[PDB]
Amino acid sequence: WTATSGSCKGRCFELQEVGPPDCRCDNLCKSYSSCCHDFDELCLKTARGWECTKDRCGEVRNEENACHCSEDCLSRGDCCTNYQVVCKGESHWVDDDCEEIKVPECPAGFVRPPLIIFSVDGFRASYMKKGSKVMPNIEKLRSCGTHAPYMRPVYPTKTFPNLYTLATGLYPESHGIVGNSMYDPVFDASFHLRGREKFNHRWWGGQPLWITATKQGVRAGTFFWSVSIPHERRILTILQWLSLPDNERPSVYAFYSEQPDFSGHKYGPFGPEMTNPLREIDKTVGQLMDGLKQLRLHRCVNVIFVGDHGMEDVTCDRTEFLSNYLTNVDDITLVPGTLGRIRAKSINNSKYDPKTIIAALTCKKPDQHFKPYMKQHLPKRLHYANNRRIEDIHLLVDRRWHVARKPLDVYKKCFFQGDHGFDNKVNSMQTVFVGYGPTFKYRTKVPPFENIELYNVMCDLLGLKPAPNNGTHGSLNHLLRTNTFRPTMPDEVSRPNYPGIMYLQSEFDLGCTCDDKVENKLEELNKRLHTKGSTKERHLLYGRPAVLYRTSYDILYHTDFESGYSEIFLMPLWTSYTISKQAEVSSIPEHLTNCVRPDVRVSPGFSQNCLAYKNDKQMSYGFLFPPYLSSSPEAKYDAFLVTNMVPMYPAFKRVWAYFQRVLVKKYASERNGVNVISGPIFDYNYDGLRDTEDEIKQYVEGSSIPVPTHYYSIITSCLDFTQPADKCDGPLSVSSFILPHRPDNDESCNSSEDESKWVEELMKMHTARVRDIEHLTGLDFYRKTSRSYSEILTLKTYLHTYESEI
Ligand SMILES: *[C@@H]1O[C@H](CO)[C@@H](O[C@@H]2O[C@H](CO)[C@@H](O[C@@H]3O[C@H](CO[C@H]4O[C@H](CO)[C@@H](O)[C@H](O[C@H]5O[C@H](CO)[C@@H](O)[C@H](O)[C@@H]5O[C@H]5O[C@H](CO)[C@@H](O)[C@H](O)[C@@H]5O)[C@@H]4O)[C@@H](O)[C@H](O[C@H]4O[C@H](CO)[C@@H](O)[C@H](O)[C@@H]4O[C@H]4O[C@H](CO)[C@@H](O)[C@H](O)[C@@H]4O)[C@@H]3O)[C@H](O)[C@H]2NC(C)=O)[C@H](O)[C@H]1NC(C)=O
Ligand SMILES: COc1cc(C(=O)N2C[C@@H]3CN(C(=O)c4ccc5[nH]nnc5c4)C[C@H]3C2)cc2ccccc12
Ligand SMILES: [Ca+2]
Ligand SMILES: [Ca+2]
Ligand code: NA
Ligand code: NA
Ligand SMILES: [Zn+2]
Repeated sequence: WTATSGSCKGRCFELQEVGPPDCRCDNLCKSYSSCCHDFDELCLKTARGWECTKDRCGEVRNEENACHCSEDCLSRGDCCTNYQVVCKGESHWVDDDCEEIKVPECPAGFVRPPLIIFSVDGFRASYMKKGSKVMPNIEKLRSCGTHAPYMRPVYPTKTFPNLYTLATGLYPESHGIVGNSMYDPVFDASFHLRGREKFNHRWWGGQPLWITATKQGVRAGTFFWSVSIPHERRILTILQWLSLPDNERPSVYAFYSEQPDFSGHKYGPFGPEMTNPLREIDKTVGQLMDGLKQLRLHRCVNVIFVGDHGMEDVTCDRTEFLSNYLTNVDDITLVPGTLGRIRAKSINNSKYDPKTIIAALTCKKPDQHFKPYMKQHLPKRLHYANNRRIEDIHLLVDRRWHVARKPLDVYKKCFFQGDHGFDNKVNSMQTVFVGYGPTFKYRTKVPPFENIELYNVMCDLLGLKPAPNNGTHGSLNHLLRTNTFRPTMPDEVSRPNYPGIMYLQSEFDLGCTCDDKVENKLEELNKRLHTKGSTKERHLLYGRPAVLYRTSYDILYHTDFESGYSEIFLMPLWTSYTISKQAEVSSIPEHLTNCVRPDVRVSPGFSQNCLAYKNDKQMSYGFLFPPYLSSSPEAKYDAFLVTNMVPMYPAFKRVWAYFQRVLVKKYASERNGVNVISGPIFDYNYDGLRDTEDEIKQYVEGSSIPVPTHYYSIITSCLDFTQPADKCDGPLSVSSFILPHRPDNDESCNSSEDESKWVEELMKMHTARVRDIEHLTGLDFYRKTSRSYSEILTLKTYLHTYESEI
């Protein structure tokens, strides 16, 4: 119930929200069907439009007008945004030359530069270049301020997940808004675009910017706008709030535009109908900047122009139907479109089996345009699994396509020509970032970055302490003139042991054999030097990784590689080695095919054993430092140490062996040497975080050897590739991956072919940030470089995407 008989007189767009049954006058009252009877008359005035004209200048104030051109309007804070241009001979902001804002130039009473977020739905990154001719205001913000060529959204590349990620710094799996449509099985409740459930606070997790600000005593404008409020009125409302007395005035504001997304869905991303929406958004930017200029705030406010995601060409004819795959199509519920999420239609049906559903959906048609995954098998870079609202079965849909349950869903629900939601590395899904103001840099281009990083920066811009989030605070310091956040490196928690030779060969009963008993002070002293770390500077280029949790581990040195060996997990946490451009690949000699060698520095009790692999009929083993890349025949024997062995399914060994034999050398050729750090990852509860020993669900049969869920590699070289990786004077270049350790290659439909036709494709799909590996391992990399810590944080957030030019 709402008693709509109260009044909005003097309460229009009030900031404090009033609770039922008292009638509301705030910018969301329309969405709640709760506005006071006179809200339209008083608060949504439209008389005489949005622009001053010559004849209105110095008019007698008429309170019915949408905005004013009378002499008193400046002091009332309610002139039309072009008032000073029409009536007082001023220029439009867009017409003024760009001049560096070296310091904030703020009116008295302003405690800090205000922040205005200008968010645009479906604004695809390439619109900045492709639409530049029809967006002069936006082009001026972009060229004069700080801009990225694009900003990466979160998966899924849907509206609410991305807007709320912008507001929180969190991945969707953590904030809880995991799609535009959701079912929560604990609440037994459904979230939809239409209706009232979506307003219940239980859906919205984390701590959004407006709450962070309020808790720390920084006032916020309301971020949300009911669709029926015209954009011109939203801008006038923001400008009016900015004229409030100091103690009442918010410091942070958001404007939201439904365009260009609305038209993009109808016309496709580059339909000729798209020019007009782009013009109109630019005009709105112009209105804001003109109004800021009137308030003398155009060189005081920080403005962020940011989109939520892009837009791809998608039409009804490019739809895959599950009814062409599944016999049991009425036993499932599908969330459809540019991603698929499948669950059982009834929880009372015990003939439901996810394994048979996945199998019926796997490589069934030659050009199949989606791929099924159990959620824990999705690329870890999507961070899309750790929430009960994410269904166990997920369909990753190719760009330009939809998935639907049955054909009748698509015609009895072509209308649309655009959609979004696809994998967040897809070029068409990329969106925009521009920052303009005293706190941002002048005429500066920054590399692409992820939208999870912005919350921390917005907190920095407002002097706020961010709530715990998924940005890496300091990684975006290069966007900022001042207010940088200067983080310290985390302290190492566990210090390593440095074991010498402590065990005789006969103490080991591992069931391993090696033809190594074939045999000199010239060469013997030298081998001893290698075991004490004499080649370490070559192979450990950026310091040893720090272990940020409590554990027991040993540093092991060798001619060709160094490792951090876990006595708890019985294998390395990391293995580090450098491969120069000149390095040569060799084979595993015939006599060494099955060679495994006890490591006399490490006790039998903290070693793996070969018998466990002999007896586990599903599990084989691989090596972290590859024997193929040994520096000499004699050095090769180190690669067969039991302390360099890791458990691998035969199907995974196909992938790993090709990476090690073919790709590492290829990367060293192309990049002028590479440094590689490889290791295992254990994430059995798919939370993106390192498992403790008691979370491990699978062991090599009969043994305490844990089976990794994933294997990573971090591949570093010199950004200036005229310098070799091991003698780099400046910035670094990195690419990394987190490969799923799976017992089949069902993910790769072409896997019966030679590895040259499918392995690198798999690896590209599983590209990762160094930071993603940090979370999954509790390790901290790049501890000893010549680079600034902020630069290193940016390097750690880098993702190599393998997409072509934007
Ligand atoms: C991205 O950044 C984020 C934020 O920093 C990281 O997420 C954090 O990770 C922490 C570890 O996973 C986690 O810490 C836990 O907090 C528990 C208390 O949680 C409540 O309070 C916080 C603080 O206000 C709040 O934010 C939480 O909000 C979550 O939950 C509600 C839903 O109920 C949602 O509205 C909201 O979206 C959010 O959900 C997300 O996180 C939860 C986990 O909290 C998931 O379940 C969801 O799927 C979703 O992803 C909560 O309201 C605290 O109870 C935990 O402590 C347990 O475990 C430790 C182990 O050491 C132990 O000491 C305790 O005893 C306790 O164990 C007991 O419970 C167990 C399980 O029931 C049981 O098995 C035991 O036997 C014990 O009885 C824990 O400390 C923190 O909450 C989240 N924060 C957020 C916002 O998500 C995230 O990791 C980052 N991602 C990456 C990849 O780096
Ligand atoms: C918390 O959510 C936030 C909300 C808002 C806000 O007013 N709205 C209201 C709009 C309603 N709406 C759609 O009807 C819609 C739009 C595009 C689509 N494509 N496909 N389906 C789609 C459905 C999108 C909502 C956004 C602003 C924020 C601004 C900053 C941060 C968070 C915001
Ligand atoms: Ca959107
Ligand atoms: Ca985990
Ligand atoms: Na085996
Ligand atoms: Na296959
Ligand atoms: Zn949309």
